Amino acid sequence: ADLEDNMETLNDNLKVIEKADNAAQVKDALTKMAAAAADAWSATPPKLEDKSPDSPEMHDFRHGFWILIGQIHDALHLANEGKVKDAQEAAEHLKCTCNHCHQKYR
Amino acid sequence: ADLEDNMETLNDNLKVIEKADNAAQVKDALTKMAAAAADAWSATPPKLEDKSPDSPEMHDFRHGFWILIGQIHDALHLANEGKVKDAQEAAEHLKCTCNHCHQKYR
Amino acid sequence: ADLEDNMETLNDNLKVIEKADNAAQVKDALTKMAAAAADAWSATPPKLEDKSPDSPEMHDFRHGFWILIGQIHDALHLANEGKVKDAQEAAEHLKCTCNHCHQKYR
Amino acid sequence: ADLEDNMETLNDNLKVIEKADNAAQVKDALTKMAAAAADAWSATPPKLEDKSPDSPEMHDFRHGFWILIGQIHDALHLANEGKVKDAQEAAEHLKCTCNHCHQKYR
Ligand code: HEC
Ligand code: HEC
Ligand code: HEC
Ligand code: HEC
Ligand SMILES: [Cl-]
Ligand SMILES: [Cl-]
Ligand SMILES: [Cl-]
Ligand SMILES: [Cl-]
Ligand SMILES: [Cl-]
Ligand SMILES: [Cl-]
Ligand SMILES: [Cl-]
Ligand SMILES: [Cl-]
Ligand SMILES: [Cl-]
Ligand SMILES: [Cl-]
Ligand SMILES: [Cl-]
Ligand SMILES: [Cl-]
Ligand SMILES: [Zn+2]
Ligand SMILES: [Zn+2]
Ligand SMILES: [Zn+2]
Ligand SMILES: [Zn+2]
Ligand SMILES: [Zn+2]
Ligand SMILES: [Zn+2]
Ligand SMILES: [Zn+2]
Ligand SMILES: [Zn+2]
Repeated sequence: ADLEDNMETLNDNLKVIEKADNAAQVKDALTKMAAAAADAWSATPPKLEDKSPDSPEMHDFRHGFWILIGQIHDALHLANEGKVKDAQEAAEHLKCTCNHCHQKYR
Repeated sequence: ADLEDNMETLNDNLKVIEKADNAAQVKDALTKMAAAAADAWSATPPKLEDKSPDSPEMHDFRHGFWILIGQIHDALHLANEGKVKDAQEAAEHLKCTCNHCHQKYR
Repeated sequence: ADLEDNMETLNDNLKVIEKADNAAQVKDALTKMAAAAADAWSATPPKLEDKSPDSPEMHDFRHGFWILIGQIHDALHLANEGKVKDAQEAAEHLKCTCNHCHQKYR
Repeated sequence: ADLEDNMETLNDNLKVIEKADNAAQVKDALTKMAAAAADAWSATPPKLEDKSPDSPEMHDFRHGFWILIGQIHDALHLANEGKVKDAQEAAEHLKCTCNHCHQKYR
């Protein structure tokens, strides 16, 4: 899918984790996020179209998605060990990877 | 020194790193931050006075300061290897430890 | 492929990185390692056959492979930025994930 | 104290954590280790006497001690939350910082 599509899958799903009553609402949401950042890894932002697919500025942009995946990964372990509030908090710490990518490439 | 004193040493010094023209302005600033978070480690917040000095909520609050110190530490290595922009960016990533402590204990 | 097959793909390829004269010998090798640990993630060790596929002892065993993948990942960035010795060193730091899995599950 | 003194405080205390029956034997030991690596931070190895106190090879050697301190730090939190086996395991993962310093500077 489209990048904006991915980003709007991430954002609308983080709200969901935040106002969640259910573990399986967090767990579900984080999986869609994981799959959206997986898709978004192989994707070129407006601000780096002119930069090479081997650009360091493109490596770093993709590794922002690599970090987000791992952060989401450890969040999914916590939801699966029953720690629903811990998970939501892991989920809230996503936003700093989110903003790191935005400030530097949006 | 007082906690608010420390926090207002941190904040007013992060602005300084952000609008900095000099390496030694970043390097200087980060050292005052380091020393302010060092002081603030041994300090009780309003919201945990009633909680024990061995409280897990007090351990975690102090370990927020432990993380910030290390983050500031790696920022000082970068300023000392000449990487002034890298440093400022390390400095900008402080804000997520900052907000993590605030959301949960301010 | 088989687990032992994977492990013997990892080991024989780490020797290769260590006595390497070429960047593309490190880079090549690390990719086979990456693919071998990817395969080995979805695999059951002798010592946990009786433990559930949702066992915490099986989660942790799989997350050992998750850590190794990321370690190998950052090793591949370094080989691709020209830092062939840095890479080999990243490669040498694999062995502690290697032994952590072995001591606890071999 | 002397570096060898520190190193022989670390080693003889890691054995102690490993064959420990008591939490306060782990907790005690890790504190002596912490204090020994604190001392050893401000210390020059034989192999870098000729290198500058601002050498990158001397920065990295000292930051090896910085990493070890944090590793020991998180080990002490676990001993203080009652997780005596977790602690011993944290303690066993020290050895890779230990060997990283040795291979490169002993
Ligand atoms: C890069 C590695 C990114 C990470 C990590 C995250 N985001 Fe992102 N985001 C990124 C870009 C390049 C853009 C701009 C898209 C455009 O072409 O305009 C965005 C944008 C958003 C948006 C707005 C979408 C739009 O219509 O402009 C949202 C709502 C958004 N991003 C959310 C978001 C969330 C919730 C993240 C983490 C959980 C996150 N982003 C990480 C690049 C990257
Ligand atoms: C805990 C581990 C904290 C970390 C890390 C940071 N801050 Fe903080 N901050 C903390 C508390 C408990 C408070 C409330 C103080 C009070 O008694 O009201 C604060 C407050 C601030 C403030 C406002 C001070 C005030 O007058 O209320 C600022 C400006 C501030 N903090 C800044 C700040 C910065 C810049 C940080 C990182 C670089 C940071 N804080 C981290 C607790 C903790
Ligand atoms: C688990 C998460 C592991 C990680 C990470 C690594 N290894 Fe491993 N290894 C693992 C198991 C369960 C076993 C036993 C296989 C058996 O059924 O006997 C092994 C074994 C090996 C072996 C020996 C293979 C054999 O014939 O017994 C080697 C040579 C080996 N492992 C190498 C290796 C290397 C080089 C690693 C990191 C780079 C590594 N392993 C990580 C489980 C896990
Ligand atoms: C550097 C950052 C180091 C870390 C981290 C650790 N060690 Fe070390 N160790 C270091 C040096 C430079 C030396 C050589 C001392 C000499 O002058 O010969 C050592 C040596 C040891 C020794 C042997 C002491 C001797 O008589 O030669 C031991 C037993 C030892 N180190 C143990 C040790 C342990 C247990 C560590 C982690 C828990 C560890 N070291 C880390 C430098 C560094
Ligand atoms: Cl991917
Ligand atoms: Cl990447
Ligand atoms: Cl899952
Ligand atoms: Cl301190
Ligand atoms: Cl702490
Ligand atoms: Cl300094
Ligand atoms: Cl996988
Ligand atoms: Cl996993
Ligand atoms: Cl690659
Ligand atoms: Cl120190
Ligand atoms: Cl250091
Ligand atoms: Cl202690
Ligand atoms: Zn990457
Ligand atoms: Zn950034
Ligand atoms: Zn701590
Ligand atoms: Zn938090
Ligand atoms: Zn995992
Ligand atoms: Zn282990
Ligand atoms: Zn350091
Ligand atoms: Zn090393």
